Amino acid sequence: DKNESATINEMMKHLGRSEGNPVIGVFQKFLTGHPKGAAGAWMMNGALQILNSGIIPGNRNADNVDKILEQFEYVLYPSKTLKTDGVRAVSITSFGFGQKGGQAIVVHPDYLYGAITEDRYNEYVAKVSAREKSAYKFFHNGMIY
Amino acid sequence: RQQLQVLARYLKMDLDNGERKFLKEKDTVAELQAQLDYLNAELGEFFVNGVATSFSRKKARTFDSSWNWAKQSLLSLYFEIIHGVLKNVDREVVSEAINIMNRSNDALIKFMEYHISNTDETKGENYQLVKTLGEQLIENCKQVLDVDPVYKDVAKPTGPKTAIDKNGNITYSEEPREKVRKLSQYVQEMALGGPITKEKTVSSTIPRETIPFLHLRKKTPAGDWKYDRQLSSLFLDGLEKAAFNGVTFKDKYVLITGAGKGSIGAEVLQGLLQGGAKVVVTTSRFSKQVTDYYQSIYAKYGAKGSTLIVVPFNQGSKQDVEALIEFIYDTEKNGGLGWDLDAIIPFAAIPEQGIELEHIDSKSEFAHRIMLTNILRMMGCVKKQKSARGIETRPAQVILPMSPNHGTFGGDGMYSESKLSLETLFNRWHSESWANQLTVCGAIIGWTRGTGLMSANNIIAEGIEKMGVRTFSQKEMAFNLLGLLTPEVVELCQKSPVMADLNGGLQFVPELKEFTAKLRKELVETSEVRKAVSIETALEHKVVNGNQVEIQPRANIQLDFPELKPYKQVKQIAPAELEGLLDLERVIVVTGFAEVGPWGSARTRWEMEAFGEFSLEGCVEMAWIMGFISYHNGNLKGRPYTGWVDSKTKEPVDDKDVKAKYETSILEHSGIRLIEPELFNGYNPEKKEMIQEVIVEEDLEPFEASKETAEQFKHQHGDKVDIFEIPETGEYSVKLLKGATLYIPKALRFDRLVAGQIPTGWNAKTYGISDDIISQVDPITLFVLVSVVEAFIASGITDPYEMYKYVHVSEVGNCSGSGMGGVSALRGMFKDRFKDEPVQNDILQESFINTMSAWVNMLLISSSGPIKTPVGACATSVESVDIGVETILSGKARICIVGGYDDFQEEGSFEFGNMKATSNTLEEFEHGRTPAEMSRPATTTRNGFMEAQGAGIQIIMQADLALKMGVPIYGIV
Amino acid sequence: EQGIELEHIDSKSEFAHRIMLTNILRMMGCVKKQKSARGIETRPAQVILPMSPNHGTFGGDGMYSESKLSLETLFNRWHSESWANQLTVCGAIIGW
Amino acid sequence: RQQLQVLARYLKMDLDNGERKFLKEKDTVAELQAQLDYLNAELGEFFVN
Amino acid sequence: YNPEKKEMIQEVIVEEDLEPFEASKETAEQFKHQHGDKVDIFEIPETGEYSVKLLKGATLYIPKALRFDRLVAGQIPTGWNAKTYGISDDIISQVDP
Amino acid sequence: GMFKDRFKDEPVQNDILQESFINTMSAWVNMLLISSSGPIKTPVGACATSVESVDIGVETILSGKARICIVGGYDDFQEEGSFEFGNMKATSNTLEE
Ligand SMILES: NC(=O)C1=CN([C@@H]2O[C@H](COP(=O)(O)OP(=O)(O)OC[C@H]3O[C@@H](n4cnc5c(N)ncnc54)[C@H](OP(=O)(O)O)[C@@H]3O)[C@@H](O)[C@H]2O)C=CC1
Repeated sequence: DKNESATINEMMKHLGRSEGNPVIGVFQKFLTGHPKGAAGAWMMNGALQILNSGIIPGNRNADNVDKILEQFEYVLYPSKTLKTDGVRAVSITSFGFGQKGGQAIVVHPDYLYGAITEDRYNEYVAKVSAREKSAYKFFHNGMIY
Repeated sequence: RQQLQVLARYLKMDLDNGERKFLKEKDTVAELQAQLDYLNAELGEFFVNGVATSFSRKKARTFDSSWNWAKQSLLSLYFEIIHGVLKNVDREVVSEAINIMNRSNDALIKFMEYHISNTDETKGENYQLVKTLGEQLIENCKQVLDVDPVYKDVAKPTGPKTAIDKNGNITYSEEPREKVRKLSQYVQEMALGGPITKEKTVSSTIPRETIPFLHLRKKTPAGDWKYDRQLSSLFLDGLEKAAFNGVTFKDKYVLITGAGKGSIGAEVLQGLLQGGAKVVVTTSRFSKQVTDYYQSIYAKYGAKGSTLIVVPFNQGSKQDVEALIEFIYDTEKNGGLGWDLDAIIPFAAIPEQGIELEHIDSKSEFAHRIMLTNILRMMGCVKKQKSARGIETRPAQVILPMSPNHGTFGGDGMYSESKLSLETLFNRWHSESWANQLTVCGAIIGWTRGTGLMSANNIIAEGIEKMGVRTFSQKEMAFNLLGLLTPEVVELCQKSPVMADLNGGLQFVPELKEFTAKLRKELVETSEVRKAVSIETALEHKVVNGNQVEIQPRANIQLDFPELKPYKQVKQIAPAELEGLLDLERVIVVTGFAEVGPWGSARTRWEMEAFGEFSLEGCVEMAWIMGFISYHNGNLKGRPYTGWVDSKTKEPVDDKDVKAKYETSILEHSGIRLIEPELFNGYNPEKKEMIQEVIVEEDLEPFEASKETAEQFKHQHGDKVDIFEIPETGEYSVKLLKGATLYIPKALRFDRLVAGQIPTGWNAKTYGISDDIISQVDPITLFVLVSVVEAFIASGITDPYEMYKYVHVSEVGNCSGSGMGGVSALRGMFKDRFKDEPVQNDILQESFINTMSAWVNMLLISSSGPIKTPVGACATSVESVDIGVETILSGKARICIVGGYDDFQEEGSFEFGNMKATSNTLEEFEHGRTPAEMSRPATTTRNGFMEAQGAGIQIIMQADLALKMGVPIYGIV
Repeated sequence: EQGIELEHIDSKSEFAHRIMLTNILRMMGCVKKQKSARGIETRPAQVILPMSPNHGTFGGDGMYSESKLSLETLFNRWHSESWANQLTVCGAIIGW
Repeated sequence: RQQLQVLARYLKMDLDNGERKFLKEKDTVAELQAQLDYLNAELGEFFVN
Repeated sequence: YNPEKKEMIQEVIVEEDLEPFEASKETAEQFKHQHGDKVDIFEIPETGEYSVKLLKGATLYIPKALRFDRLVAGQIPTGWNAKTYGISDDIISQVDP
Repeated sequence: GMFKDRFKDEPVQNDILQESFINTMSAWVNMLLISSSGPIKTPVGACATSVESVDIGVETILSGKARICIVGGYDDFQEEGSFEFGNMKATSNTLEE
């Protein structure tokens, strides 16, 4: 936890993040524990859910944030869920035994649509809506049977 | 028997020694039991069980990270205002802004300034409002950077209100008071007094010949305590200042007992923390719920420089009292706090109801101990700690909770005896030698609505007030008490004991017991009469004249595809120059995802993560996952039925009833919890099997075996075993000899007892996986198969072959991986085979990290695309994403399955414990932690990770293909 | 109880408190129960309470003053409870 | 000793029964003594006696 | 490892009490925890060790040997040693071959 | 070590678990020789591991994430794997040979 906070803090410092604008930390493992290889995938799922809902879950087991982490000004450690008006990008980091460090950045899907024309977007929307209705039908049939 | 006796005598072995010793021991047991029975007959069960210790130093919980909670509060306020939840600057908003000012520093100012300068006021009125309110808040916070935090209550005062409906229903409400809408106005009201209390600063307004509702008393030469105008003026001026400017408790160390939720002490504690105090708060019900309650109190009210220490405590135990004070005064190197107390607030008490003089028994004696004897012991312990260190100039102010009614109501056991006995301290302060270490502040507490000691009387408070007397809310009484911690009253107490009358003129009502009983009977009678009359009128109507449909929710589980806006808004979000600038074959997007984990699927895990509890759809999904409920369509007990039935009893279950029926068991068998051996092939960390090699000292008794087995034994042992055919049957006798090696099972206690486990009852058959597969593959593979299928459902792809209508079979990849693969198959090969257990012949293939992906392709996908399986320990999933993105961008695939998975098994847990990577569960118990709090990232006390199990999968693909296929896009990688 | 100041209050002072207050209340209660089990309502027992005029004024007496001051609740409990027909209260403030 | 053991096994007599029962009783004695010690630490010798 | 004599373990239920054998107190308690009432452990007053006596019905494991029919492999040349290449023995004792 | 030697209470180093990971070999290579902070993608491809490794290294270099890569493969021979390969009848029976 110390290593990772320091790393994210230096990343932000070097890249000229605005002072007073810390990144909001999410620590999903408080609830699920540590799978040894599925961890990043669970985080990726959480990050997509965050992006599409705008809701940032709080670390409910963060009773007392360690004092040594106060030095990292670009990181915030919430203990309760926050309903924002929009999350535009999420960072995912993981550190594995054997010097396995990794990072991924996921961006809000709505930025994709700015790249296409209106007609293409509208045809996509129609196709997606039809597919979603079929998926619901299949899901509930498969669930009950 | 005679031959055995002869041998025993020859060997000098007394065959009856053990029985003799046992009979002596049984006599000793009877003696000790008689002593214990006598003590239980003298003291009673309640007392004996109640003096059990609760306090231990390792269970203390510290809260001091106000530097972080302030930014959390700011953000919560900011987004609530942006969302219209808070439309007006009501008292709660003002209180929040006060708590933010109490934690203000330069970094917080930068935080607020950044977030306000970057608020776009053009996006509707809520944004302009947040910008204006933020600018005011910033200006206020800049003023108090170097100023001490203050306790300052801004709540609207409330009075009692009881109403009786037409049908005689009794309801009590705390309505705001019409004339008093601030605490300053409240202090003015108190200073005025009333007709019943009749015989520049607020104290100028105290009328001639009337007693204020709150006042101090001075002891006369004859030794009676009488109202003193000057001292009361001091007290009321202090209260006036507190109401207007607030009051700081910086550098004050305080111990408070009896401050649980719903008590006056809880309000006193929050006031103390608002003013910057260092507070130790005790509790007789130490639990996760109580520690979370205090954590939230600190996060809300803890000002800069304030600390809260929560300890378990039984004030009824003298060893607890002594250990608690010792802990407070011990140096930190010695495991204590290193504090010196400036105040003790011993408000702990237990209820005595219906205990009249003749019922006084064990419980009343124990309550007397708590509320008087051990309070004197706590004072004594503090006096000894202070004197052992030669501290003579830092006295601790003791705020004694005194009562104005001694024996006036009856039925309260020894409550009144305890309360009246506390009053001796006023004189003992002068007659003994502890006055330099302790001061005495007696608070005669008045009628306080809402406590465990007075709640049953809220309904007559209005009539009592009609008599011209004042009852108090707990917030008001806490404000009164905190008035006794101001510097002026503190100096006054150091001069001589002070007695504060916070009774609101109730002492002027004569025959109080009869008056309150009359009020209560009036109300009860009115209620009962009205109810009876209404019932009879209704029945008469129903006989003379003779003889709404409600709809229950049904769970409607949604897939939750991303919402798609109109092209106009979506065009507004990204730069106008982005159109046609990007090669959408080079943009990777996530079109579906899924997981199998300790909280079920990704839908239920997210509900638990974001909201802390399950909706109806989440509860039904968890019940179905865990096998509690199953669907039925047909005749059930003859009648047709379509819906959920209990899986075991087959009785119908309505969706609305799923929570009540199952939620408690769902929560008990989900998430981080004690390891359940049935989920891990009988693995029990409390009894871990081992084998110990022992050299045989004497020949064994022969045992039978088949010829092949016997030859294997002979091959192993050589001449240290004898095998002989049995002519009759053809079997063999096996006789191990001296010097032969043997293995004796022994058991070990392991201290890792908790893990994140997939919910009990989870079964791949529920998802539709046949049992030939289930018996073939390692369990991790079942987690992956379910996750891949669900991920494709989240992508809207129900038949994976649909992929081949858009891409070639060489363009669908699988880049998912694992840290360890099929560890259960590894156990098979390395242990089960070593013990000659039945192990499937192809077990080895089922252990490979890449076999999970092989089965995914062999059962669902049928692609001939890239297959790159990473192994990255705990970063496997991120490595998997990196590889899948590289594969798609290299043109080798247009769709990829990425993700990760791992299982939990005995050997890995033991080895993680040997490396000390995971949290020791016995140590966690020693600190009072339950399984649901052992995973606490980023906290002061974190000490090891919690092991879990499951799988997570995502589908990624080129954005161009995703658009063409019309699959949902959840994010861009 | 001699030389027992506030910080010395221990086993002996707790036992003395039991004798001089708690078990006096228990003795009153026992008499009340015996009288009521036999329906005796017109023959009250006068309890002569040994009270003290100095509560905490001298110090060093353990819980003596607490016991003595606590006995004074009975003046009011006689009126607030249901044992007044079986017991009466006569408080004697004994002098030097 | 070996002959005595053979006889004891033939007679089905457990030579260690008494010691087993005694060790259990000694555990019980320790439990009760711990309870009494706790009451004496909470109440003090003067009160208890 | 010798493929001609491959070690295995066979579970056998004890038919008659074993001869007592000595063990340290912790080991004896582990045996008692495993076997419950099918073992008797008694402190030896003189030394503080314990006697362990397995009883009828207790489980035991008897080594047995198996002949495997894979006897040949491509092996790195006999005498190959990482020290010859310069790898220190702290590494050699730390890592897997 | 973990599955058998520990089960028999043999002396096994406390960090044995880290030494079993497929990616620990590459971790030691970096920790003793290379000291890079470049990509580390460890494939597991049974008998096609080395070819998968080449594919990944080429993709990594062509993606611009690295300009040099160590590729290749490795595996050991031990008793349990030999037995299991014989049970699957993948290897040649030596007695038959
Ligand atoms: N209510 C009123 O109007 C008046 C109150 N008082 C006095 O003021 C004090 C305040 O209590 P009040 O606010 O009324 O609410 P309560 O009297 O209900 O509060 C007492 C608290 O003590 C704690 N407690 C109980 N047993 C123990 C124990 N063995 N060890 C440690 N703590 C224990 C409980 O909290 P938890 O279970 O959370 O630990 C409980 O909430 C009392 O002493 C009372 O006699 C005097 C006059 C009037």
